[PDB]
Amino acid sequence: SGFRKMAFPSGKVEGCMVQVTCGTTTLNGLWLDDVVYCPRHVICTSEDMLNPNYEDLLIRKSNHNFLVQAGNVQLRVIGHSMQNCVLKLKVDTANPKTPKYKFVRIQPGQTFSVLACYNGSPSGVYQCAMRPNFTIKGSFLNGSCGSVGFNIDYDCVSFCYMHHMELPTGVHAGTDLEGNFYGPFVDRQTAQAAGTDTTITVNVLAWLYAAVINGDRWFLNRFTTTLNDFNLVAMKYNYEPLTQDHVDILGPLSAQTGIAVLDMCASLKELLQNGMNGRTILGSALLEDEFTPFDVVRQCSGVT
Amino acid sequence: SGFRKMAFPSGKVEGCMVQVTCGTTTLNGLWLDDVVYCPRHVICTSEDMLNPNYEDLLIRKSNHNFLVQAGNVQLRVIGHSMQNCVLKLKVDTANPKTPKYKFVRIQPGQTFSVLACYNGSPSGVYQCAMRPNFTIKGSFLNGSCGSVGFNIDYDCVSFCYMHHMELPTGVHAGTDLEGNFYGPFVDRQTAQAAGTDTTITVNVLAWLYAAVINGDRWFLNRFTTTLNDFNLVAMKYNYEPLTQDHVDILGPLSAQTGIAVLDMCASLKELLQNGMNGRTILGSALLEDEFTPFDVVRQCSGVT
Ligand SMILES: O=C(Cc1cccc(Cl)c1)Nc1cncc2ccccc12
Ligand SMILES: O=C(Cc1cccc(Cl)c1)Nc1cncc2ccccc12
Repeated sequence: SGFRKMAFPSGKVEGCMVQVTCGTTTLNGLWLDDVVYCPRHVICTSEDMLNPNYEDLLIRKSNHNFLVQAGNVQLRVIGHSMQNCVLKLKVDTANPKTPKYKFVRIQPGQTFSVLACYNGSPSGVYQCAMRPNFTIKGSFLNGSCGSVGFNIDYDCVSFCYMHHMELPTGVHAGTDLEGNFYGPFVDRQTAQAAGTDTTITVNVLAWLYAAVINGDRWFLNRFTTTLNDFNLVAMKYNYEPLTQDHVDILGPLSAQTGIAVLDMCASLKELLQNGMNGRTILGSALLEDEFTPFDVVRQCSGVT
Repeated sequence: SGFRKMAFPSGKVEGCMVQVTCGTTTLNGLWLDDVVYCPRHVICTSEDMLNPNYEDLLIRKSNHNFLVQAGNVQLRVIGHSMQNCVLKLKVDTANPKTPKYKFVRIQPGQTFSVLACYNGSPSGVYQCAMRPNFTIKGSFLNGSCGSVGFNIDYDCVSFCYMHHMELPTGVHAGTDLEGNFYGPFVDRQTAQAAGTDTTITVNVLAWLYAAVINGDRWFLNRFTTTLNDFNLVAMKYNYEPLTQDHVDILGPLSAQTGIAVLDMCASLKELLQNGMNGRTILGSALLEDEFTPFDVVRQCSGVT
């Protein structure tokens, strides 16, 4: 029993973290096989960041300008290339600690763990969701760039995020491991609109199922609703519209608890319309949307 | 910017996890140097758990009855001993992945990371506080026994908790690494009173300082209070009384923000008396007490 905002064990990713320095800028890099991946803005100074011409800034750099250090050991850089907003530094040594890995582009609403790093050294690990507007509400300071987000399936690390920037609003933006930003963001020091965000409805329903499994049942009611009716309420409260694909993913939790998905939607409907009334669910006084249906089942039934 | 319930990177602890089997019971063990530490109830069956005579149950076991497996490799057990509620299994091989480590007994109100494990395999990592009543509100299922709690100071792992039991209330109890339970708990399947719990006042104040640092300032007011006055309010709301030692630990956060500790107590006083008014602080709709003053500074200023 109990339900926590649990992250994947970070060991496999800690083994991949390196420090990358170019000029006077230092950030984190990800060393997988004989390649180190890092944000391309490692080649910028603060004067360059208003609107960098990355192709021109990179032409001024040679392999020997990229200093890569894995703890204490120095890596020899034998190639460099820019792919979208990431640099790929070919090194002469394959990382002996490279786990089995994949590069994936996650969908908005999915969750992942972040290993926050500074100077190539891991500082902490936390779990978060990719917002529907493609920002992440992380915890990052200057020098965290290059820290990565990931999921783990037994022995396989699926890397999904590399941290690049903090928007003036204090929320975070970054790329997949091919350097494509999630959302409309660009790697420039400009004010950039993050879209209207919404609450991840399928995750709130998953978390209500986790609450029932863990004994928090006070919000269950005598009602039911329809997808149509529920979606009018989702609209009013800035929740993602629920689809049959969401109801289908909630199937296992519905079977586990014996609570039909639309009956749980009627509980969510009443909580949106009436609030928590000074009560809590799984130690939260708000509706939590950072656990997917997969996360709840993994946490409540067990997977290593 | 941003503030998350951040855990320490778990890699150093993942390298120490093993599976321990005795008879038909399997749980997790911690392999440090040539010793494996695990809950002594690995020697019990379900018939034994109502009131085990641990000394007699252990006399029936020999070194060859304790099966220890580190991933795939089998460890040869050359000694066994019970110390309080833990078993220490001497193995013929020192763990090559033993980090620099210490065994510490944490105080109530302090925080630590938990690496939840099943069958010697890490499943996830989360941060939590040792409650003032010596329970932990973890997330654990059957087979999680032997999972450990820890803190990390650069390269040193200070192990503070080994998980033993889930109380009928769904909260968790365990021991320090010498096998002494935190709190009044005993390793028996009986209903056991956990004391009256309280909210960790110094941690709520630390988290209000983290909120101000991160831009959440709405709760700051024109008032101040005294330790005496604040403690009357702490009493009414089941908060730990604040002492000068707590005010002293909050010194760095007070200097960082320029907000005197007693002025922040007056903000906490008004939040206790008036509630959040449907507002949030650092994404929470309740007052958070799982971040110590050290955690806030480590997270807001940066340490690896
Ligand atoms: O935002 C950046 C640098 C940058 C600037 C403009 C564009 C790009 Cl691509 C990168 N760094 C930081 C990333 N996370 C958190 C931060 C917290 C405080 C200060 C900087 C922080
Ligand atoms: O409680 C125990 C076993 C036990 C019983 C009595 C006394 C002692 Cl010392 C140990 N296991 C579990 C530990 N955490 C979480 C659990 C969740 C579900 C089931 C068992 C769980």
